[PDB]
Amino acid sequence: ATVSLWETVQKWREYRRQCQRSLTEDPPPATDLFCNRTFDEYACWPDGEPGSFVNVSCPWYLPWASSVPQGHVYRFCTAEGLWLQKDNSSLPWRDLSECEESSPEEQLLFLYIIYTVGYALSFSALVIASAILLGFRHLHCTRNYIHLNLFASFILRALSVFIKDAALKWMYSTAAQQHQWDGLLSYQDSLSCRLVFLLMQYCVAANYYWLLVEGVYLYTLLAFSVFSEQWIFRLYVSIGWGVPLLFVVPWGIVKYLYEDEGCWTRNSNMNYWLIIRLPILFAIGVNFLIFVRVICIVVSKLKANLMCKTDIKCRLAKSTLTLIPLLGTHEVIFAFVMDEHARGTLRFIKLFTELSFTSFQGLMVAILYCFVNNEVQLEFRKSWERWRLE
Ligand SMILES: N#Cc1ccc(COc2cccc(C3CCN(Cc4nc5ccc(C(=O)O)cc5n4C[C@@H]4CCO4)CC3)n2)c(F)c1
Repeated sequence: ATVSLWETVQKWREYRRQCQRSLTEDPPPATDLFCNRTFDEYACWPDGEPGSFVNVSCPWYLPWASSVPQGHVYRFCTAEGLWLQKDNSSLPWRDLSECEESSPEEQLLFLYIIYTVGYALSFSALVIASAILLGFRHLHCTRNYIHLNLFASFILRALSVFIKDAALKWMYSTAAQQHQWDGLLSYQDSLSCRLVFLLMQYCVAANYYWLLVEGVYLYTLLAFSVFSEQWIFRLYVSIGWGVPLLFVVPWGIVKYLYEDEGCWTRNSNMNYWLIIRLPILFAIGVNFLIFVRVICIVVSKLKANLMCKTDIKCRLAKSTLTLIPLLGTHEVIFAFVMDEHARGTLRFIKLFTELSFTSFQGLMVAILYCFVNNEVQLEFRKSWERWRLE
């Protein structure tokens, strides 16, 4: 199994709660002059009779606490009833030598750097592409409207991941000592974390639905449904931007009401998470069906003409490589390779690898459908010919 600082802090939470409960639930000694019990971010020492040490077993939240489960952290208090002071008047003396001791933290830090650079290339490419597709009035179709909505979806997704990773600065605090673990959990179980992480869940689902809209619109062009345009366009924008709210807010309400701690991370024994991951899988499967049907149409269309041995293969390969970015069909590979029962560091390493590869779908789309496009080059040439005369 894989453990990291995440699991250590999660165990520390339970240890602190348990020791804090036993701190008051423990009956006080009848005699006096005793040394006062406490919990000082490392272990919960009990009352100690004066003139001798206190022998607490090694805390069990430590990653190495199982190798030697008989070491004792040693502390001494004076026979007058005072914890022994260390030199230079610091925290009371305690002996720690008994129990004491690439990695997933560095791994996660590198996957994070590649993913931020990619989502930051995709953001730049798509903002320039949206500007170009909005500037010229000759590029106003309905398919271009769908493209602009898709680009807006990608930009919103890439802006949400930056807000999650710079709200909580986990990329500096991955080497935190004991005295900072309260400030991590305190921020975790707050409301700002919950809302910043629920916004990300909606911006991730809108992005899959605006790729189901692309697929369905292409299919309805090729399956000859020429229904009333205004009804069709309003229906498409609706299914794009407002269907997520049909499975996000039920999840966002059950998690709010029924959970006491945490920042809406996957629950241990329950399975509340299916309200978000079930429709995403549904949309991925449907878009895969649309992809295979459209390829089945294109292959016959180019088989109908007169072509050599290698030109059909070249054209089919080029068409497929052009269509995988728009319909997001690489997700079906990613959905199979992801374990949906892993929690913690295992889950955070599987998810970040997908996000490193699927972070530059937005640059790929913006370069395939706004820069190597024929008509955009044509419009640039037309505008430069006129500006030549002044
Ligand atoms: N308590 C606590 C604590 C413990 C350790 C550290 C620092 O060390 C370590 C070690 C391993 C991994 C990590 C980071 C790994 C990930 N991020 C934040 C984060 N991105 C997420 C994306 C998707 C999901 C998901 O479920 O889909 C959930 C996501 N989560 C976890 C929670 C959920 C909102 O944020 C949290 C930390 N950090 C600390 F900063 C805080």
